Amino acid sequence: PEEVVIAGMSGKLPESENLQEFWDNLIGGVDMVTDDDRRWKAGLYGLPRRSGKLKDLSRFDASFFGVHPKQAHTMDPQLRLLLEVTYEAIVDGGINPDSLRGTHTGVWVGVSGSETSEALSRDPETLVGYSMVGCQRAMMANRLSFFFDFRGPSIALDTACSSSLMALQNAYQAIHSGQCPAAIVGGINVLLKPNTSVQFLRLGMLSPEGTCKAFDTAGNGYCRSEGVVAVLLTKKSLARRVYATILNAGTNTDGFKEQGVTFPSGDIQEQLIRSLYQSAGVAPESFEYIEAHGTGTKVGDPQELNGITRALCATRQEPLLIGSTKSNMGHPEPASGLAALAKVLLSLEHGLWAPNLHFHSPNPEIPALLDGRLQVVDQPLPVRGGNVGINSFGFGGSNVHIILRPNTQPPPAPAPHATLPRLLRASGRTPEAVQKLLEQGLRHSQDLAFLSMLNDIAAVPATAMPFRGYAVLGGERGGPEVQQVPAGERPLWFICSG
Amino acid sequence: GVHPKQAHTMDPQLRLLLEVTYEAIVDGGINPDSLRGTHTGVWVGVSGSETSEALSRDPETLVGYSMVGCQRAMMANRLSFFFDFRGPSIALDTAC
Amino acid sequence: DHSLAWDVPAAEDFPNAAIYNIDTSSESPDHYLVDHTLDGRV
Repeated sequence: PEEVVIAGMSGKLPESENLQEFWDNLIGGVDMVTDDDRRWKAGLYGLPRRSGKLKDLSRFDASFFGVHPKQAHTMDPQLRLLLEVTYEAIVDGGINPDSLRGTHTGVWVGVSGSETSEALSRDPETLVGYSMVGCQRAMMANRLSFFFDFRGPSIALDTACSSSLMALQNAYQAIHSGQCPAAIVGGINVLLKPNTSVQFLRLGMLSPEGTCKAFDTAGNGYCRSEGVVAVLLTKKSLARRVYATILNAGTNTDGFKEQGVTFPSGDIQEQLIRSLYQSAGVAPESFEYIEAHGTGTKVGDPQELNGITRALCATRQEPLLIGSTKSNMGHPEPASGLAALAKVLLSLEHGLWAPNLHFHSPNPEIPALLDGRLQVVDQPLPVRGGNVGINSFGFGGSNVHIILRPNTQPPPAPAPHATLPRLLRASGRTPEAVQKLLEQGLRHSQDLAFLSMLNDIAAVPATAMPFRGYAVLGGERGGPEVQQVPAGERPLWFICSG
Repeated sequence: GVHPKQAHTMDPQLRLLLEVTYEAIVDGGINPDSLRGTHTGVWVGVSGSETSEALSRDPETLVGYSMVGCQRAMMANRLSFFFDFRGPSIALDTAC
Repeated sequence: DHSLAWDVPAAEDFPNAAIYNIDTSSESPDHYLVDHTLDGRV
């Protein structure tokens, strides 16, 4: 087998345009569930007034991704934001997207909604054929493969709310068996039709207060939220930046249950955890943090926590930290796993665990919380070091679990060439992007790896990115220069002086 | 074991797929019970959720059972639940 | 480059005269209508 590493990362989550804003909201305790009526009138059909909603769903750089104005107008917002997030994620790891073109990279996308196709195709008299191409759920990954020229599998999975982690597990399986040299895993969920919220309310899952209060005595339901997240996986030989290493990922279904289809069975989850960490050869003590599903339900939370306690906390003498990203941004059904993965990776990178909100008293049914075996992160904590676990469970009955080993690479010791001035080159759609890259590179003049990774992603033909600019670092006469690169190839002539 | 109210709000695809799956398991000479509790998996390829769109068109009278019986993911989770399959249960979406 | 604005479905794009079929077949509930025969026609 070959190592699998999470290289890139990017997404657009509630009240967070990018991952940096998402982390700033997470650490600062900002509540990303809002009471404004953007998608639909607040309080409609008795629905909760709160939901995690993205900032904007109507922005798309169509010219770059080769979508004509008519096609873009008839494309699902999920797909547009997912294309943008995928390009962001591939370049985050320092991998130039054109370097993967024609390879066997695969696209696994976890989605559970196709509301745009239903909205566009309502009028038979005046509908457009290309609406299906941009809205068909199978196209949520086929379009990514088409643009990025990936020859690997291109699938879309539902998995009933555990879809993002299911796609992550499938990509891990593909890369592990050497079938795919890389993989793009993404999950997208956007709330457009109030009828789905009404259905979820009828089933008895949503919370009247619109808050996903997990690990708490007053757990009623979760708050539906939007979100688009894409993650890049690669074999270790290809990854430039390594956020972590996937030690083992698995799956299993609860099967028959006397309670019904929508009642979790903690024994199956415990079996999944134990089997995964026994096959991966990782002792339970090594675990430091567990990313519980944390949907804030009255029955699911006790079952999940008791299963976790039996699986991991059976013998360990140190308390196991627990937390849920859904106390901050709500619960995106298809993309729940990717949000948790983003939170965990960002917390590892910044060295602190993002605190969990809406935790005042522990639910009496969970004995671990009342005791000290399990400790909920109610305020920022430093990272001691250890394996991290993320598990996502769907109301259909599916389960997923991933064991992550954090990447701990100490900064390199000073070298003689460190003080030498370096060159930084940037490319962007508009001068704003080039200026942003140059300024950020200036603020980190001493980070050789960051500068090299930025340079690797600056070699794009002027047709795609018609602006450019350099900035020499470490020089007294240092100032960025930018200008618009003309189209058309130019011969490179040499002259030797006398 | 589907109650009549749940049966009506159930996607016809799932209704026929349950019977077809049982007929396929027995077709091989195997008793569908010997697979109960095993790590057998289910992979279903579907590309249409028309029934869900029809059952969720009147918020005043729509019922929440349609979510369980008409969701795309349930086209496999229902089979896993009835036959007690502990293996992977996904619902692929690639067209054709 | 996010200068433009693209269509995103609104809340009104989704659902929020009466046709009656008179089937006189045996199983149908309107079977009694076959007893209203005038001039030898139903």
